[PDB]
Amino acid sequence: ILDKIFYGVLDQGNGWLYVYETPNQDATYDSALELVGQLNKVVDQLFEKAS
Amino acid sequence: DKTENDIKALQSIGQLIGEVMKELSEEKYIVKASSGPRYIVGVRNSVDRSKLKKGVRVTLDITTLTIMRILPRETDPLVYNMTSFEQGEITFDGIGGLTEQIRELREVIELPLKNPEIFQRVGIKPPKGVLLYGPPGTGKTLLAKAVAATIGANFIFSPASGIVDKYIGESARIIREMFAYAKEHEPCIIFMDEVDAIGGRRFSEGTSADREIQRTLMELLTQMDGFDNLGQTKIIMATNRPDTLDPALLRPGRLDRKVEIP
Amino acid sequence: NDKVRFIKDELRLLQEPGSYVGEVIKIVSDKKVLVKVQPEGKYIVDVAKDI
Amino acid sequence: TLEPSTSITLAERQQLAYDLSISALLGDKIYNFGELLHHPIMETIVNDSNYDWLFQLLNALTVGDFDKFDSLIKVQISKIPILAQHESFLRQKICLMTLIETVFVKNIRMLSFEDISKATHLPKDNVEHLVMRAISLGLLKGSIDQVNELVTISWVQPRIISGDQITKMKDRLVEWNDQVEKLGKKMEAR
Amino acid sequence: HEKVTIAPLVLLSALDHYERTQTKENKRCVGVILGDANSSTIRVTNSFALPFEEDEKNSDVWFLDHNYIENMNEMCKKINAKEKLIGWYHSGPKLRASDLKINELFKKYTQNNPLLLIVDVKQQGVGLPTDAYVAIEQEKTFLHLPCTIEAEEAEEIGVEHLLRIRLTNQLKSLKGLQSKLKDVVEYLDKVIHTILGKLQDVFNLNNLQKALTVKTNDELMVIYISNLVRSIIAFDDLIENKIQNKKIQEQRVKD
Amino acid sequence: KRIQSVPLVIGQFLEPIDQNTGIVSSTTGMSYVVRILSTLDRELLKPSMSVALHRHSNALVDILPPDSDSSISVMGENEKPDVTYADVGGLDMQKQEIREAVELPLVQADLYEQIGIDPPRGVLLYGPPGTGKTMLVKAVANSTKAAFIRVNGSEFVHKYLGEGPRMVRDVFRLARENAPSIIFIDEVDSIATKRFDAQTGSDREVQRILIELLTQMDGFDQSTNVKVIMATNRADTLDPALLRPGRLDRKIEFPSL
Amino acid sequence: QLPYLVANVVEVVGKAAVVKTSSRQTVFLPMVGLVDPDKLKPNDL
Amino acid sequence: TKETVYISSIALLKMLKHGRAGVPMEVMGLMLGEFVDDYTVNVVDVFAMPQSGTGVSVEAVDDVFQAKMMDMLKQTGRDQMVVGWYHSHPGFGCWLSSVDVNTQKSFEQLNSRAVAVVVDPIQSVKGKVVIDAFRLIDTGALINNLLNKANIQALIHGLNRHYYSLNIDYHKTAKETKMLMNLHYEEKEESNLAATKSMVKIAEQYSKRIEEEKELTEEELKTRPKKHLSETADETLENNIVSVLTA
Amino acid sequence: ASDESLLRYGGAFTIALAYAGTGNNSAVKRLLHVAVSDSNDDVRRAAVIALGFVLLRDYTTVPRIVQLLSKSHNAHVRCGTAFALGIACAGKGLQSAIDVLDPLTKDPVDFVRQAAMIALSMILIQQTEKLNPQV
Repeated sequence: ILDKIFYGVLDQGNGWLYVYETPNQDATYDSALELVGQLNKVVDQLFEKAS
Repeated sequence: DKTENDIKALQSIGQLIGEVMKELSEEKYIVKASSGPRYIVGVRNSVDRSKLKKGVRVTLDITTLTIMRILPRETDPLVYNMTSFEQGEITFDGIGGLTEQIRELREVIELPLKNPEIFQRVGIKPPKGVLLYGPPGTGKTLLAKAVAATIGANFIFSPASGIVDKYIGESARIIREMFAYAKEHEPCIIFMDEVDAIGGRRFSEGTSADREIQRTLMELLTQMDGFDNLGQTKIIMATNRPDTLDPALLRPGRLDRKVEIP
Repeated sequence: NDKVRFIKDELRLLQEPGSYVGEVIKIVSDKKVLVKVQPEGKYIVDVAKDI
Repeated sequence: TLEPSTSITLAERQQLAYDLSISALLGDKIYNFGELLHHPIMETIVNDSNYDWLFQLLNALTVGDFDKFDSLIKVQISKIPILAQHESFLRQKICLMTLIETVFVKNIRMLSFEDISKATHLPKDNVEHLVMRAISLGLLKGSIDQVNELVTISWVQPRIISGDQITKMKDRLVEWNDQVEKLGKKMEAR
Repeated sequence: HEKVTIAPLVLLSALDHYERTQTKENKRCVGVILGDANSSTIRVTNSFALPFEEDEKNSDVWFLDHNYIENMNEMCKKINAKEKLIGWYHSGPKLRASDLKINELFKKYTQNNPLLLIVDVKQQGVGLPTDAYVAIEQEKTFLHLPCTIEAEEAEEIGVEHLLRIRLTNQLKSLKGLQSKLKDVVEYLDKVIHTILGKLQDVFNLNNLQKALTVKTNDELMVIYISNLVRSIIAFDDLIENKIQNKKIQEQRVKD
Repeated sequence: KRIQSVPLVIGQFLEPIDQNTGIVSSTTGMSYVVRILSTLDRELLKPSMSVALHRHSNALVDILPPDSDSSISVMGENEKPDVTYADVGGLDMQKQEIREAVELPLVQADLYEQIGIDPPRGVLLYGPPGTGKTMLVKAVANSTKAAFIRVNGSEFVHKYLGEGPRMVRDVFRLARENAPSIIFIDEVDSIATKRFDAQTGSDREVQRILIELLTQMDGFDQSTNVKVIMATNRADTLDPALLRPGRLDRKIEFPSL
Repeated sequence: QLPYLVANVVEVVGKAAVVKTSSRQTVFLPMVGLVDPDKLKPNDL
Repeated sequence: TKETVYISSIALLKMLKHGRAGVPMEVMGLMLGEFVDDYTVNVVDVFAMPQSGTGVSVEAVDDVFQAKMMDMLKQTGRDQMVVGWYHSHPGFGCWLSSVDVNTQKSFEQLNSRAVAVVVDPIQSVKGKVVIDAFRLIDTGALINNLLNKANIQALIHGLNRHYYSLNIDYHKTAKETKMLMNLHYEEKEESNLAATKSMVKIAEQYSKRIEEEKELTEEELKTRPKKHLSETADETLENNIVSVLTA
Repeated sequence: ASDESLLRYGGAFTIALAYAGTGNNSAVKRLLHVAVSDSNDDVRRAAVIALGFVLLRDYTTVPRIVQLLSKSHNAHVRCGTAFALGIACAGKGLQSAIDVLDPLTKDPVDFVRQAAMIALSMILIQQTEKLNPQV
């Protein structure tokens, strides 16, 4: 679980093995990550020009 | 009705073939038309895209120069630069009294071709290439045909000089065609008539035309060295003298079996 | 307005058979020049008045 | 391909009408009598050999009485042995059609398991087995959940006769049209 | 099977032909088409006007020749081999009683079944001009066939030299439903499934797009963020323009 | 857009002359001075690159990934070649020799440069092939997980003016792009055993191919992430430009003993 | 009538046939009996 | 004066259809229509001559063919008289073949208002048709109509005939024009289908504009290009307007 | 409403002539509107020619209305503005008319040179060296 080989978690108190990975929310996460990076770049470039 | 069909056929036009050099994209290809130059082409009506691959022959429009249909690729059977004789025209048992040579030739050729399984179990490869050396005029030639007859192998007779075209890559193309067709039409004997012209040593260390000889010779060594392995395609080299064979060939692993005519 | 006009000029240019490269062999003092073109054979051509 | 070109013979039309009547009781797949009201069983093909049975069948299909099955034709010829497998298949056919028109004017693939039992008039295990066969036969699909008690299978089957097909179509038309007109109006305005 | 490709020359000929022979409303113009049709794709590659007349006594009494057909296909062949006749032509007035009845005569000198192209080649209608039909009896039973255009490489380039959204589709949709209702009322009256049934429940839930909206929304943020970077970019370019103006002013003051 | 579309001829850009104007040699033999696009003139414009040409337009239609072909048969690319340490044990000296010469700059260019020794850029291998030597070459390529580009070096030998120079140019470019990579020259002795004493005439066509190989070889590989490995049937002498430092710097022997 | 195009062949869905012209160009024609089998033999114009 | 040549939609197209298929190694043929001259000349229609093995000369006008074709056209309303002749040829700016002029000259003893028009399909595959129309000069017309013209005056007293270029124009009716642009039903119904399948593919189309932007920003850095970026910004705006419209 | 080119060209002259003398806003709006929104090469040139007749009395205003149009795309338009000024500013010697006509005189497009030359001359008739240095 702790390096995410297993698609689930231990729900202790029930003492049963249950899924947490309802597949990957974050599957377009990296594309977003670049997108942020571009925007920051831009904001910095504009500021130079401005002053 | 038939003569009327000849005018109808005359308005039912043909179109030229070229071969795909490489596919850039599904919208951009490099194709070499057979009229000579290279062109960037796209596609047109009436294609399959699942018979597309690199190195297949395609059909291109006369006036649009785009892929109208996709063809198989074809060896082309020839009698000019590779004359092919399925079986041989003379028997192996009937030429007995040439016995010694017959037996050596059976044991290198017949047994792996019929039964790969035995060579495979031991874990030493099937034999590579065989040389017949000593007189061509004693009935060497008869023996080569004769071995082909019993296996039912495809006999591929090669004129070594004919492998010497003076154009870009025609000479690469022939070696390639000869091998590809051997694999399809395997078992096969590839018989190289007097090897000095595709497997010299150099005239005097100098060059006039003895670089065409080197261009040829590297291609044979490459197929051998390669990932492709000789065992259901057998190559047999023939020359009167071993004193104008290249040292490469004389080294084991490009010829390993050397039969002498006794 | 400039952008349309720019594009039109560009289009006139994009209609061409190209220029051949050649080597000036020698100039004749009557306003011919002898050129070996690499595209073709050898030609006598009329010296330009732009050079 | 017999009737519209004539060439007919009283012997031939006697076999065909009676033969159709026995075969129509003896097996089906579509529905057990609606198709025989757009399906000549005695519309001047011939009226002999007691074609009362066709009308008897529709009354029998609705009630679902055993007494009615014997009194549909005559005892032995009602049974076949054909009807012994047949009654369950025939049974589901009456239930399926009756609900299909009635439950929601739109036609949606939502049925109560309970109201399929109540309407078909069979016990709780039995209907479980009958439905189990019925999904196998197709004209259905989309995946009924046998827990949630949701008969949630997709709408796709043919709809019977030109009668309440037409009533149902009018209601559905006013609605399909109204929906389109709203979208159009809003777009138009801005 | 069928999949019909139709020359723009076919449409444009039929147009020009109707006016040039002075054909009024209440006279038909009938034609022939030929090409290649023994294939899955029916290729209409040429066509020709046919002499046609209709009588005063009843206008479903009419004259079509066959001899203008006998020797004209054997002149079609002689420019382009493979442009024999398989069927036929109509400009309207459309869907008459004897618009069935050219079929049995055109069965005499076709090689499959007469293909019936009715086309509104006055171009007066709204939407499609092509009322294409496979000519089958059983009466004017008339299963329609959907497909116009596909033409030659040379023709399409020439076409463009001659010539040089959600709502429009929705309005069409509204008109069909509205027509469909009107028909259903009429049809009950005269008389005294599945397609309609998928056309109501399915759309009840921009309507369809609702259910999809959940998935759309996530990507919809993303593509919005992309437009925002572009707005910043326009501001950046803007600042340079302000400086350019600012420079000019500054130089004019030094001078 | 539509005016500049397929069908197309292939050319190569030789150099930009001035603004909006470039010289191309097309592959046919006809050389054109053409325009480049204004949006291809800046920030996508290389001094020599492979191009898409129109056959009426005489304008820069498209810029191509460099791999434009020749009327000689195409060379072989083998990602992960299948000979991978077959023969070993008792090749102790030749295995060690290869290992420090060929593998290390491909995995790390940067350590050689930091020491400040020159990385091997080209290596010459001499002694027989197909008897223990080839096996190692292939294995190194596979273990470094670089593309094996098997390049037929007796196949320049085309009999025409220059198809052959165009092809070498495409291959060195494409190697630096698809780094890490091995260009493996089968029999370099074909296109570079010439004039040492006014013997081995008839080698005028390979002289252009030779100049082209040297300009590409020495001018790249400055940090080394792309290796050239030279191969000779036993040994052959070469023309002096290869052999000097900056190119074939390691000269590796297969033991007699 | 000459001037006409000859072809020197050295070659011995439906069936495809390759012709080699002496302009050293390979061309597609069908061998479905629109083009007869007896109009091909190697070594021949 | 001299002619201005209005070619009809069906005439232009027929000229291209026949010429392409008849290739260089030529087919020949006739133009049909009429005009009332000095500013109005109309080409209504055209038909093909059937390929003859002596290239495209006066010998290739099959008079039986033309006669039978003219009569059959007549019976379907479409027959008119020859206003000239057209063909297909190697293409020349001084006359497309030698044969077309030598054919034209025989015609010219009969007519005195017959043109030679040819379109050349070699240069009509750059996506812009190359089409020419030329006629020879006539005396007593092109000097009476268009110091004065010394040049053209010594030219006409001299050669008597020489090539001159005729203008390319078109004429078409409104009926054609309306009912092309509902073909170019397929377009409206095709438009719905296209919107639906676009939203399907958007997963990839998303990712590439993400890349385009990363290049874009990096570019602006290096400079400090601007033009691209603006064009690059505009395009991205257009695509989102489309993405939103879909859904 | 006639869809003939000749007739749409002819329509533009009809406003110029009808509304001549003292200018009328409605008349200028319609002509400028055809000039901008019609793409037909005769039609745009005639609707610019037409502004000069409306505007004969108020001739000061014609260099501003036609300022833009003189540097605007398509030579027929540029031709039309030469005429506009030529007719409207004739005899007055408006300094602003001449400044607009200068670029157009050495314009590549031959009939643009032509019409500007005709135009310059009508404004500057019987105006001399010294009075105007430029002539």
